[PDB]
Amino acid sequence: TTFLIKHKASGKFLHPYGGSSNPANNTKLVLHSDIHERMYFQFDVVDERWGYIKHVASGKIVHPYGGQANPPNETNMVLHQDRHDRALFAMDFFNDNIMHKGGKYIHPKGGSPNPPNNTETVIHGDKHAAMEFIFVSPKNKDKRVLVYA
Amino acid sequence: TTFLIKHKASGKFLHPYGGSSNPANNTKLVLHSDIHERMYFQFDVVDERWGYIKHVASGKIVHPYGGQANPPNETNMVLHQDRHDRALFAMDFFNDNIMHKGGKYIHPKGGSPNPPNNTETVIHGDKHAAMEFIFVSPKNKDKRVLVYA
Ligand SMILES: N[C@@H]1[C@@H](O)[C@@H](O)[C@@H](CO)O[C@@H]1O
Ligand SMILES: N[C@@H]1[C@@H](O)[C@@H](O)[C@@H](CO)O[C@@H]1O
Ligand SMILES: N[C@@H]1[C@@H](O)[C@@H](O)[C@@H](CO)O[C@@H]1O
Ligand SMILES: N[C@@H]1[C@@H](O)[C@@H](O)[C@@H](CO)O[C@@H]1O
Ligand SMILES: N[C@@H]1[C@@H](O)[C@@H](O)[C@@H](CO)O[C@@H]1O
Ligand SMILES: N[C@@H]1[C@@H](O)[C@@H](O)[C@@H](CO)O[C@@H]1O
Repeated sequence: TTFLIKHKASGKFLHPYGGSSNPANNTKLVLHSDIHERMYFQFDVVDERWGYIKHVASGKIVHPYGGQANPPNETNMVLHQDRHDRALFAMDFFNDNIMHKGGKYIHPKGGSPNPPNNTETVIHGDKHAAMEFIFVSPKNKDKRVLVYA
Repeated sequence: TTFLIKHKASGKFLHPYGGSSNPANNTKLVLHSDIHERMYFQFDVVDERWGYIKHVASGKIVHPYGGQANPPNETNMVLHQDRHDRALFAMDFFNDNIMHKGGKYIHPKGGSPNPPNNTETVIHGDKHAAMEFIFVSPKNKDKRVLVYA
């Protein structure tokens, strides 16, 4: 299933910085209001809840920058071609968050519920309304879709 | 994906009472320690998180007894052939519970962490450790499997 990753508090979406159809490794992932094919994602299941968040246009996947098993708070989110266990995430569509295998979540940098376009995303352990994400249809940004298959 | 519905606190599983391959309509669902093909389930997705919990051997699904949209506390869980919105559940594999469309959960009747074999299951709104369920492989009762597949 193809979906948009929507920041629940702002309604902005996860994008590669610059919107490239083939972002370079380590391109940052930001929040931006626009919708287009280069901000479509899919989820590739690896092990029950755990899988890779794949940028459809490039085939690169979401990583914490540096690929640590336990990235510290404020580690930037990026795209990278590599597949390994430090690029594993769970798409928690019940609590509305995205959890890295090490236990921390994807956040807007600085914690704003209404961050401006091109706000970077980072790893952080905290849970609050401004780290919530929902996973929605490219054809209807208010309709949740099932990311697991 | 075929799975066992495992009561987390006790390790017992959801069964039709009597363990038939073809339980009659309105047969109660109970907890029981045995594993066999007549306690296998599948989940048929209807709308994103919402779907039918299907008894594989019979093709009947889990209902609140009487088919309420908002079943009261202590309403019995049963199997029934019918498919409708009052037999929709969500299999919350992050919080480890099974939520009915009306917002309440599947519980062992009385809320014991170690209910005896053949304890009835019911709807109840409370959340606690004795209403948690995990969804496991028929080949490995300790291995969680993805039910949304
Ligand atoms: N035109 C795009 C815009 O839609 C968005 O993807 C943005 C993300 O940084 O990059 C470009 O400016
Ligand atoms: N070794 C890793 C690489 O695989 C990737 O996770 C990358 C993501 O930034 O970080 C490191 O360079
Ligand atoms: N308090 C918030 C924290 O929860 C997290 O959102 C962080 C993300 O950078 O920003 C702030 O420190
Ligand atoms: N033999 C079965 C047992 O395995 C279990 O399914 C039980 C559930 O009530 O019914 C019968 O006793
Ligand atoms: N008419 C309903 C039937 O569809 C089913 O939900 C059943 C479940 O017990 O309750 C009622 O008979
Ligand atoms: N106190 C418990 C309640 O939380 C619920 O588990 C209920 C289920 O029947 O049993 C007991 O009343």
